[PDB]
Amino acid sequence: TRHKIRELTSSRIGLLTRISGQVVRTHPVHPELVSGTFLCLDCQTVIRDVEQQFKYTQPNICRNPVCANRRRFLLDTNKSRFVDFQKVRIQETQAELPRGSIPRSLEVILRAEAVES
Amino acid sequence: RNIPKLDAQRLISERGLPALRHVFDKAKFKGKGHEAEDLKMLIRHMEHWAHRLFPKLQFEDFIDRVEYLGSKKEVQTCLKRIRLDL
Amino acid sequence: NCELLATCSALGYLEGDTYHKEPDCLESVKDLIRYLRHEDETRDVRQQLGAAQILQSDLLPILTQHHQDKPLFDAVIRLMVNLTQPALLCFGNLPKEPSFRHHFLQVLTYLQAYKEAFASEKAFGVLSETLYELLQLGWEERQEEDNLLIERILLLVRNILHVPADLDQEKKIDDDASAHDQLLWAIHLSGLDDLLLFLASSSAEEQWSLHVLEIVSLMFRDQNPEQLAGVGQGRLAQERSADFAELEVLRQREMAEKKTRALQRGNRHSRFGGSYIVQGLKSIGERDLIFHKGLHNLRNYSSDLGKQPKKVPKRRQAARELSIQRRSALNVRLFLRDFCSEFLENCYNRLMGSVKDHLLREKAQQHDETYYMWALAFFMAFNRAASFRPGLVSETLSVRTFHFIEQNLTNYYEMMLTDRKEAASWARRMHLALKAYQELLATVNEMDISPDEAVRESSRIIKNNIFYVMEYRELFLALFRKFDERCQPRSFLRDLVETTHLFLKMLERFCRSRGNLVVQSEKEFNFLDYLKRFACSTVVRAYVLLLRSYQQNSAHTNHCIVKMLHRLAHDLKMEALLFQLSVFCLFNRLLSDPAAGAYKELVTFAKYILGKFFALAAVNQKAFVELLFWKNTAVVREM
Amino acid sequence: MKLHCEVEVISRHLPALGLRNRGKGVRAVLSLCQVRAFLLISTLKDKRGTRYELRENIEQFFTKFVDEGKATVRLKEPPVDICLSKAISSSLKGFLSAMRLAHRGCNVEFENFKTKMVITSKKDYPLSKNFPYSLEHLQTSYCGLVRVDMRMLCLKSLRKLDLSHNHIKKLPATIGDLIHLQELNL
DNA sequence: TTAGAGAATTGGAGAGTGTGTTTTTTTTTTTTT
DNA sequence: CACACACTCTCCAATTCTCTAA
Ligand SMILES: [Zn+2]
Repeated sequence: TRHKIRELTSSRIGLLTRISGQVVRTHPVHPELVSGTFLCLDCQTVIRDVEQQFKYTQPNICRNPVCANRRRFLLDTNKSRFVDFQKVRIQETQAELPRGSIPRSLEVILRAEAVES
Repeated sequence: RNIPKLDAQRLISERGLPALRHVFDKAKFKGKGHEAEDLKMLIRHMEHWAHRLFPKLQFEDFIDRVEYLGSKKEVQTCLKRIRLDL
Repeated sequence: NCELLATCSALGYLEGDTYHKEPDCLESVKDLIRYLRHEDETRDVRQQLGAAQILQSDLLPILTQHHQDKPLFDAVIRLMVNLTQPALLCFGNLPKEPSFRHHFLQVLTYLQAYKEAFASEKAFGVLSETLYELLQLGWEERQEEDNLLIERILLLVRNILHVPADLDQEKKIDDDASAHDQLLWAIHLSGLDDLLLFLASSSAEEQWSLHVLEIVSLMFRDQNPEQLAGVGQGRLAQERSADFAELEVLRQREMAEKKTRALQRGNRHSRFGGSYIVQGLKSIGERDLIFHKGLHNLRNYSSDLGKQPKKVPKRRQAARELSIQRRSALNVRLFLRDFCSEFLENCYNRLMGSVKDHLLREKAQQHDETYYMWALAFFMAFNRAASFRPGLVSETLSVRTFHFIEQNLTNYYEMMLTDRKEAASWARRMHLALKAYQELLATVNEMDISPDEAVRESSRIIKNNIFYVMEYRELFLALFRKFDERCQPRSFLRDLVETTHLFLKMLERFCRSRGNLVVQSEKEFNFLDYLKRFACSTVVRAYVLLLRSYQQNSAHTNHCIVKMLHRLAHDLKMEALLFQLSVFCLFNRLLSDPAAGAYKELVTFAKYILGKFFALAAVNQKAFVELLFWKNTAVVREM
Repeated sequence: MKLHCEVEVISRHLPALGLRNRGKGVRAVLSLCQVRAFLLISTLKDKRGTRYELRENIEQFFTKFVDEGKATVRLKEPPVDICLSKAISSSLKGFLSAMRLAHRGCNVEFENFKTKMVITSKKDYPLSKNFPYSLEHLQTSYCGLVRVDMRMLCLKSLRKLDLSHNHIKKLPATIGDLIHLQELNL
């Protein structure tokens, strides 16, 4: 199944979907942090695989069960894992554009093997 | 300030059991074969009484606290008094 | 650090797949052992050598490619035993402060790395070959040179099997080869499993019985006996279809819950306003309740719609089960089934006799009877599973084992109540004892079912002995009257309830079949006055505590709970004991369950007791006050 | 051996990494325990305090303000830095000597009462002789004191003395023996 | 066997400290005028 | 400047542990 840009409503959040669109602008490829490795500064314990939200996130607790630290952490950039990241604007293709409408644009995120394709 | 407690002497025998004696004077149970809705009505009335007594807690937390309070002098003396006359 | 680096460099280097040892390996290894012996209490040399990964980079290649060089091989084995020493032995305990706990976690991390490295079949092949050519000699031909080498080899295997799974990589999904599964596969392919069977069955080498028992315990650490015994050729199709069906069941449950939530909230956005006065409901003041959370919520109104739950304080936080169960790799499960079968048929009686001799002679470590009781539970359960043959476990069926388990269980119970600083550990030891006791009580039932009149005779003998002696009857009440959710897990509560159900089943059937009146200087007995001891508030409180998880309980567990409560209510007329407000909240959940049809027994019992309560309530309105507290003999005053 | 003082532990990565510390200490006790020597630091947050190794690994000391004005030791180590923002000089000097000896290595309850108390009326609670000796702040109100008593006069460290709404007719000359009194209300 | 009086530990109220903010014109240059 | 947020620390008292009597 294929969906229109007009059909990307909130009901489709989190569902696998296929759309057609015309690329309008592609931004530079960046490295995006996918999982941070952190050092606890007041007990020297290393917390691995801290998964990232849509905000840059530190450990919620220290991995050491008796350590009371919850904000003093240092990212180790060399031991963390990054992914290639690129955002592109698209709009509705000429065929799918409803009559009289302004073209509806969408933001698409490309990752890893798919960037700059 | 007077931070309140669900304890044996502030409210459990003042706004608690004396009012709980009266809560079900006007209840509307219908007996055998309708135990589900009878229990729903009972739970709603008990929950409402508990809320008006100590509004800080949820109903099951209130229950787990009052079951512990069942061991205290004032509570069991009031329980026996309510069993006997008034 | 740098001096250790120098010696570690002096060990040699790997090239492609061949290790080129330096001629000064012997003195460098002795220096490494000296540093480890002169460690700080923080175990700095342990941490540094683990960080350098010399166990993975030097010692395993040396062990696997220069095993003919006997002095170097012996030195490497001793060094590897020292390095693989478990962290609980390294530090004595789990540290209570951050710095030592960080060091503990470091040593544990490097131990997990060693366990990852040790899955190579070549290492265990060398270990099996050297142990085999050693044990080829007669016992009288051995000296300290070879006996100490057997000790160090078996301790190396024990150390590598003992290591806890990494919290990071314990997220493996079922039917996948964990590090422990790969290690067991390495043992299988190396053939050290057959050497362990030989050591267990040997009368001459009985001196290693405790060691071999610990190896077998750590091997079968993760498994369940009935689940393991069910393994066979046709399991792939069964498990595939089961996985698909369970996936669909989970999906349907989630869809149902989503629809119920979608109905509970309205079809208007949350900032769509509107307020109501519920005229009958007085607020916390005298004014009528003003409701703001939408008309949809007033169908199932409750005052706790917007309340934050409470922080359970640290002391009152319930105990949680220490591990999830995962279905290990099918190859490893088949191998463990075959190991367990051959061990049960060829080894088990002699090994258990030897371990009992060691415990009697008191040449065992402090808690080795826990391994003994584990072996009782696991292998008797496996025996009853599949082809039950009591001859394979006849060393365990004596009344002396009942007495030993009862003594250990009472000892652990006392030590749990007194030694409060490791009460959870004493509870776990008591849980092992309880499971062993449960398996004995199940085995006598299987002996009754079995056709042999001889085993039926001995089953009658042991049943007469156990039901005559008082402690076997009183221990269940002793456990119920001081069980604590704060300390003991719900798995323990499940096992206690099921064991109590089985025990009362056997005792009731025994007394129903024949009188056998004298019990305990003897006195009369009857099962009804025994059951009246279970009319206490604490035991039924524990039973409803287990009943709260009826959604997650097994069907057999739910049957045990409801059958006991039905026995207390219908047959002993103690419904007023179970007339309680918390129990009524649980019944409210049971009646409101969308899957209530799946719990037909529980809802029928709930409706029976609810009907009795509302009859009493119509007769007398003070029953509503009586619901609020647990009781003693108000159970009769209400009546 | 033990030392009572405010403590602030600063991990030395923070400044070069661009992160700023709290800027003040926390009331604590330091213990020089020892088979091998440890430093235990315990605060309100942790009765079971944090250990620190010092057998061979003190970096250096700072001593410019050991007279206990704007003071510290600023004891640096691999990697932490320990600051002691307020103590008493003699005991701190003895503690530093013991620390130096432990680092050379070859040889060898924070209870408190608040500033403040209040009596809203004598019949609810009389002052009695149960006051803290070094109390800093007290209110007495609606009490029938015709004249101020030795009970409040003998307090060694009062900043605030309030007798408002009491019934004092005369006040003494010995109320002026309060060295640090900054607030007097009648 | 229950529970109540004295001592110790934990929850959280609140006192104290630090941070962040409120279309227009003249000139160039390329292409198009 | 100055008026709201955001964060930490301390003290106070309420709950639970331990030992005793009803
Ligand atoms: Zn930490």
